[PDB]
Amino acid sequence: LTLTNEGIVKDADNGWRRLGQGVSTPSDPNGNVDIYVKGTVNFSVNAAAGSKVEVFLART
Amino acid sequence: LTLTNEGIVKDADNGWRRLGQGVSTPSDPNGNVDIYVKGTVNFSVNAAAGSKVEVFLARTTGSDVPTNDDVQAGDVLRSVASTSGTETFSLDSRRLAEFDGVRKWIVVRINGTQVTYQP
Amino acid sequence: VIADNKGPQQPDPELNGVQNAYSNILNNYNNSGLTYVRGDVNVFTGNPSLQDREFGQAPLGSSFVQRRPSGFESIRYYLVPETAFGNKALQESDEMLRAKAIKSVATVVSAPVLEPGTVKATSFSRVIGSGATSTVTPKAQDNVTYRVYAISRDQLGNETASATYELVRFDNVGPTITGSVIRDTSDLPFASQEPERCLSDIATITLGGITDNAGGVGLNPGQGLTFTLGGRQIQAGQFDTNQLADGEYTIGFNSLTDALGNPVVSAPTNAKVYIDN
Amino acid sequence: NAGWNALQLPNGAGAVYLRALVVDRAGNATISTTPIVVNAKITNQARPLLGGFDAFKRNASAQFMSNSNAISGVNGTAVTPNTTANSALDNILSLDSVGTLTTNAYGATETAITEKIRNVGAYGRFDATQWNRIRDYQLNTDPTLRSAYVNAGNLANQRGNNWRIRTPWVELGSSDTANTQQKFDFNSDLLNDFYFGRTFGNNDNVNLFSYDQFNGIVSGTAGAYSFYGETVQK
Amino acid sequence: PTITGSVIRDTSDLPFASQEPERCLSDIATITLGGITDNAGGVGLNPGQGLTFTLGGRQIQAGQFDTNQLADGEYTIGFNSLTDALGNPVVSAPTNAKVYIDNTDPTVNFNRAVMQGTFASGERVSVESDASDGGCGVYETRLFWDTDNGVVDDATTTPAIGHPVQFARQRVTDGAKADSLNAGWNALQLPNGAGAVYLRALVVDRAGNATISTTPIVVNAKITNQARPLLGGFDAFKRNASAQFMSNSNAISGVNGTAVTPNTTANSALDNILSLDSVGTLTTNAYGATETAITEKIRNVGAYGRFDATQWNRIRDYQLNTDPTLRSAYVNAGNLANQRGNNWRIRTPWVELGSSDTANTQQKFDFNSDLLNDFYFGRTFGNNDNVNLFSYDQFNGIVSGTAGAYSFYGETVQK
Amino acid sequence: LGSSFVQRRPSGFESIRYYLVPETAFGNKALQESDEMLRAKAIKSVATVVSAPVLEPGT
Repeated sequence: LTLTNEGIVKDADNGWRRLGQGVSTPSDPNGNVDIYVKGTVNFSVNAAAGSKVEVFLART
Repeated sequence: LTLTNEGIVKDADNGWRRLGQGVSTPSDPNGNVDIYVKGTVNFSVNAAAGSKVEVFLARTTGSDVPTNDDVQAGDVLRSVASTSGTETFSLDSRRLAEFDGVRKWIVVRINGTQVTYQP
Repeated sequence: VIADNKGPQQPDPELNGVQNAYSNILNNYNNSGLTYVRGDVNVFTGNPSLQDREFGQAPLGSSFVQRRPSGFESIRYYLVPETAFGNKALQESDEMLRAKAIKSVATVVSAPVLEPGTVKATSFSRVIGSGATSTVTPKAQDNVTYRVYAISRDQLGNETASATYELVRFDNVGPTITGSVIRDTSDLPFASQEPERCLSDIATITLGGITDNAGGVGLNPGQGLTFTLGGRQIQAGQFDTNQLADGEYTIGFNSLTDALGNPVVSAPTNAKVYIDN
Repeated sequence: NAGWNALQLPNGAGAVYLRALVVDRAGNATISTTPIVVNAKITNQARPLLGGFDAFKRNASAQFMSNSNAISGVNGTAVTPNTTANSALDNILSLDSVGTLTTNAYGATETAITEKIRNVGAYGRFDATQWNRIRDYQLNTDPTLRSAYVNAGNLANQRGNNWRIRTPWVELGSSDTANTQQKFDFNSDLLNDFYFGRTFGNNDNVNLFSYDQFNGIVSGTAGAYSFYGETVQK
Repeated sequence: PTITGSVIRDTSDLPFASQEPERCLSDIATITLGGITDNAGGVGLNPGQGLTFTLGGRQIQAGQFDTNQLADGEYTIGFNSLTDALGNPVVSAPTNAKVYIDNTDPTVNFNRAVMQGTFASGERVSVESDASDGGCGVYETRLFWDTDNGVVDDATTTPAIGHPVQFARQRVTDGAKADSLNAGWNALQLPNGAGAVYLRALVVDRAGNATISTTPIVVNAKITNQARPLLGGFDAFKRNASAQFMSNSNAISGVNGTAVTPNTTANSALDNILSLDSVGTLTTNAYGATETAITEKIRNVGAYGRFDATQWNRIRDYQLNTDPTLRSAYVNAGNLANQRGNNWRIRTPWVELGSSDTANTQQKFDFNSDLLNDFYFGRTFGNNDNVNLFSYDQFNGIVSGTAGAYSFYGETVQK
Repeated sequence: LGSSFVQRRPSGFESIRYYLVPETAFGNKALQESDEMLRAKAIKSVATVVSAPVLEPGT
């Protein structure tokens, strides 16, 4: 979800974007930078040729 | 709020000053140096040219329901898609009056990734 | 990864007038829930307390103690002609679907508002301009009834549409007045060579009228303009010309604006008549 | 795949059934059910308080009434389905924000640990007559039940176990934060989104293909909830 | 033939008078119209012939005129040109004054303290409100906290007061189109009690258009909050007189031997003093302990002046039943009536005069005032006549501790 | 709860000043009484004899 010249993210039903956050007041500031995803997103995994590859959600 | 020759701060409805404190007796001394603000104060943020800049009060997200602390759309102090190198915004010190006398942070986000804080 | 598949809370559009020379506002017209505007109107969000969803306490053992949605990003305003909603196949339910439907049939679209604005301005203010005098963009069209919707979107682009809309119409054209004439109807003792120029004794006057443009707000009820000849007030019908002195005289009229205070667009020129008794 | 915020009556333990309704392209419909148990939280000790509410035509004015956790008949301001583009004939369901509160909370250490209001949602009830027709067809009349090339007993068992339910509530939207008039308000033409070309093309007989009740649910962070609404004049 | 200018001015003070009674206009106005006269020694004009005047699409006559018949915006009084008996045109025309008609109350809402659960007594609450007006602009904003809602029986005071009590105020100098009031309130509650408290924002624009918005919260008494603060003797008396203390805690007493009356003059001897004895004033709320008691202190001793009941009743009646805008043909008379019936059905407010604070060398918490309402006499609006209507009818005080418990005292004003 | 300090830490007491105002100046009823900050502004407006601020309670 790239940023347009207008200042908002492009229109799409599915996508992803890396976002930084921070939270504070009253607590001391604590932040996180994470990949936020919406809809159905495609991913790629690299491995050596001929290797068995398995992908799980959450738990193996 | 500069100091006059007479020994008190100049008269103004809005302003800021950096103050050092200490507290003790009976406890061991503990001190803090903070920027105290009253009224509506202007601030400036520096960023690279062409960078999207957002400024929030307290939280960028993550409302804390149990402590009755929320993040709202109105808490955005400033937001510009493109910047020429610097941005100027305004803060009303009376916002979030629950935190009178304790620290509250201003959050600055650059390009949606880089986050900085200022108490 | 973190998942965000819900848009912010629904923004409520709200209308306010603009204080300048060329703008007037009526809130409710003829009990139709319609706001009539001349010049500029100000559209803002009535509840800037809205936050991005989904929010609350995280499940036990989570990476954070609270849920951290992508977070509120922007608000935008959409003017959609009422006639476009004659197609009942457009979606209402599922606020994301409603937002898509609104985007489908939008005609006047404002730029997105990223900030609530300064203290002196309203929350996420935008100005809609109309008429020739206004220089505010974007410009809507006259004689069209618009629904005003607001759409709020978060940092990932999830959108939600307003639970309610506003009904607005524009009118920036003033009334016009038709011509009036006076003619000689007294032949005794001998008829005038031209009743249009030479006049004597009893005369007949037919007076014009003032009407607002078709489809506009209309004139104020029970209001009609008055006519004068020379130094006297004149009513339509028979009039004794002996009541005023001799010389050249022309029929004059006062100017009235419409319900929105639009000045008269076109006024006629009446004939000059000489009275010789 | 979806998420549901669990709701339950205060200080109660119950069974809640999650149902999935799926239709194919010839109008073949199925329902599957899975049960769960919901226990009220420790904080969940009272239903949220409700202010006055009313459903009225957009060009009219509200006449609020106090009928929390119930559905009221047609009051002085009737609501009817609007088949035209005329915005004056739309329907508004409004709830007063002054009387709307949640008392659920977790003195404490100088700061009260509390529960907030999470959602104010607007729903339109599926028409009872149309739903009754569909249910009767799925239970007794479908010709497939008497089909010679089907297991008439397996099909009847699988339907008698999933289609013996009351008329559904369709999620129209969320009223959310209160407006400048101190109201949670929602606008609709009271036309079922199953029909009129939104999902299936059904136009005639507006009585059968329009909501018979305009309703709302107020739910807090503790999981407590209350409901209100008015019958549609139709 | 000479023609004189005409003037239209605002003469409708309810609910609040306009800042500029000849620019911004609201409700009923008074129009004085000029006339046409022929030059001296001339023929003297046609007989029984006069000018007709219009104001932006309506024909207007001299006298009382309801501005609700016109849209909000800028207008000028107009007239027709009439010639003399010999047909000489008009020689000179006056440029009549430009006026603005605004019959629309400001839009007001709360962003903070919404969709609420509960607060604890003694903790600060962030209260944030926004107001806007499209017409003549925002002028004055006040914030109140109230215990009771939908009650109009004045002249009564519940153990929890039951009247709106001011805790914040703000004024806009330039009449800007929008403003925001952000404040903090220290939550108060009866001991070992849980209740609903309504925060109200009252906003007036420059023609005297007034609105009220409400948001509810819940306040729970703290664990330490177990008793109301003890009150010593108190009395209200003239400055040159002497006190006659009485013991009437959590109540308001009638006129005692020492009357208090509003002072319209500069004579300092006629000022009024409200005094509370510091010897009997204590809080028993606390959290033996480990050689040091964990306790609650007294936080504030505040002095208030009650808004006059008759004037408030007049304003309330105007906002509920009499305002001409309610019968206006260009308004939603049902929406407006609903939005007012839900916010203006409140008792007369209490105006925050100040804080008595620490005790003096006489062991008293004392406050001095002339008992003139700060809404009037040029402080907020210019209202001078009838001192009875525009002066406080009660001189009151509140003692509040750190635990959030509170008690109130005061005396009726003799007036 | 959770604050950076266990108690509120206001900017802290600085000074006290004394103002002599002629009684006649209070014939103008438009001067503010309520809202102690407004009262201070009003007093400063019509002050004639003003003492230097006192920073210490003294010996």
